[PDB]
Amino acid sequence: MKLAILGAGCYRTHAASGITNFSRACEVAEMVGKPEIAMTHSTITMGAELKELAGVDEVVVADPVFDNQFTVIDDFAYEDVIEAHKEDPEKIMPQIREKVNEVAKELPKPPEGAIHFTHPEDLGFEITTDDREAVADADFIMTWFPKGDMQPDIINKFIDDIKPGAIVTHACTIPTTKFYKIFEQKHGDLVTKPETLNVTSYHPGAVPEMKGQVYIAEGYASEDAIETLFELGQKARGNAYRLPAELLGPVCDMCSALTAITYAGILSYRDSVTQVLGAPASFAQMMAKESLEQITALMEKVGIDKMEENLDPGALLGTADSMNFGASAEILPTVFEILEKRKK
Amino acid sequence: MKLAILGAGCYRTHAASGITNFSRACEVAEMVGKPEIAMTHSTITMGAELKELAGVDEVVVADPVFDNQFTVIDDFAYEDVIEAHKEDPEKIMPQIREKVNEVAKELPKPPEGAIHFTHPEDLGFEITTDDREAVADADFIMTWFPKGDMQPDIINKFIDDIKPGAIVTHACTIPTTKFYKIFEQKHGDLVTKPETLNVTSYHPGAVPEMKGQVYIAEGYASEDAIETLFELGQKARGNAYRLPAELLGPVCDMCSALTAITYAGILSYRDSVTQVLGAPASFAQMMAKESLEQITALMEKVGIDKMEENLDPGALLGTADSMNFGASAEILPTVFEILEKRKK
Repeated sequence: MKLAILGAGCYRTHAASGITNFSRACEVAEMVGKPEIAMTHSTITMGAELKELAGVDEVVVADPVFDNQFTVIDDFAYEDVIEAHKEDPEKIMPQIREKVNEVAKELPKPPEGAIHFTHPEDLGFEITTDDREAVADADFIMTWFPKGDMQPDIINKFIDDIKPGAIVTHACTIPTTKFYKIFEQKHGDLVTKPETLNVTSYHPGAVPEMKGQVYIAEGYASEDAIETLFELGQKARGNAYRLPAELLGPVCDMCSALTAITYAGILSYRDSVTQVLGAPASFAQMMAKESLEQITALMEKVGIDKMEENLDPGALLGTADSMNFGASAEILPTVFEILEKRKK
Repeated sequence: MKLAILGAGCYRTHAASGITNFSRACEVAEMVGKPEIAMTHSTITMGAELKELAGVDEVVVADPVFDNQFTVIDDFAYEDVIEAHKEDPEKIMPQIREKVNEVAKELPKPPEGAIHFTHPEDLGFEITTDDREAVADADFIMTWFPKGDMQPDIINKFIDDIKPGAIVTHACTIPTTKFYKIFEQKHGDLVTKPETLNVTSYHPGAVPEMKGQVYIAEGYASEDAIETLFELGQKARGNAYRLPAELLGPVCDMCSALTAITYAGILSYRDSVTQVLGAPASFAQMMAKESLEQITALMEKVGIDKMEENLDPGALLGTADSMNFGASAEILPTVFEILEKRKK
């Protein structure tokens, strides 16, 4: 199956963040004993995984940057990086970052400049400048395009070259429904039938070189297409998650912390109800619905910053404490610590 | 002013639950040196507070139960109760539950049979059997009616006797909107003028005799009417919380645990965003809304019992960890242990 990767990505914002490392990239590099996989990033990391771990032998990378200022930082040896990542990545990341921040200071933004440490070339990938030729006959198209208004412009350039049935993916720079509407703009043509395309995500939920995980949005691709990506992703990335398109941002964006907290609440609360009060799940659901809609409606009504003025966080200490049993007892005591600090 | 207490309560369901005690009732007994207050429950405990701590000079309790099987269990001297509660309430509570449970297996439900340990008469309370008489010129009507479709029937008897602008309250046996709608049914009358009534709540959020707290629903009363009820509750119950009626159930009922967990989540999450990222509150609220709504939409779509089949609880571990800072650091590590356990 031919994989066309569209967008090689740039490292600058990984370095500038100050909190990324190469720990996944190092893990695969060792699995397959190819040290140069160790400092791959973004789409190049995920491409090595697909080729080396998931039997995907035909990989093309396309990016206009290859014919511009594609810069390869050779200052650091693969081996020292692998070595450092066994005990503490921080023995080496500070200087990797400084070196990149310095190169990035003067270097144009991607599609004109991009910063890597290992050429995709060196991993047996076809490299090209022409998106149209990359996608010709491609069964899996991985897009990795910049945020905002350029994505439809990038995409309409090659859309009619995408073979019917293809799997076409996006990552963190666009929401799925926005990505989908681009292909939708082209429904009606009978020569291409983009209506047959399987649109979804291959979202790392983090810089891929740091973490083995991928997030696959459901709602637009076929069952078969997402089962296919999920197997491929499990294998290549180590950890795959198949979830509805409408939870992609809630799970992957910086609201993830609130999503995690409240999903934990829900599961804990549900269990303490079913398992210790013997109720059917619908009883727990009904209560949970009202509780979630009402706290949410309060936040919308007065402002997130003004909730305490309207509902004294201490109001909950005298009622919820008698629910402090079963699964809920895992979370409730920490919650009590927070509300007690915060009361009027 | 005049407080009309409508319903004396029965102890049987407090005993039957096996988790209540008299620890508030005891507290106020010692604050005013009347040991007989130690073994009040329900509406009688709260009436002692408003008379003896808030300076409510005049109290009527109405209940058809007084002309029937109003049984005062005299077995236990207030003194062993008071003493027991100073150290450990469980040294005595079990035999009290035993005695109540016994004499309650055979005794008619309330309005026909009711169990108490101190007669309202001994507290210098006016006792009556006629609601209409109890409410004449009463400024604060505290209702304490059974759950179900008798509440309208009960209220439709004295509705035309309630003086204009009166405070009218409810507790755990009816939601405020449902309470309101009963008075609604008379909103045409020029003589009654029920349009002028200040409908709210005086909800304990637990058995009154165990905890000093009250919960006051906003939305139907005037601002001054809720203000003055708040002052009274403050002094009478020890802790008062005034909140929107839409939140009464989410806060006081079985779902309290979830409302607590998620409210904690919201506050920590917001704080970490404004104080650490330096973004306006509106940014956090925008994120929080999508997160709350989507996780709730999911529960509703697949069933609270099937969520994990659709969104792997481990999906949140590789994304939410990057939000582990500021106030969210107080709660996220606990959340991580819960998700970790439940992951597919």
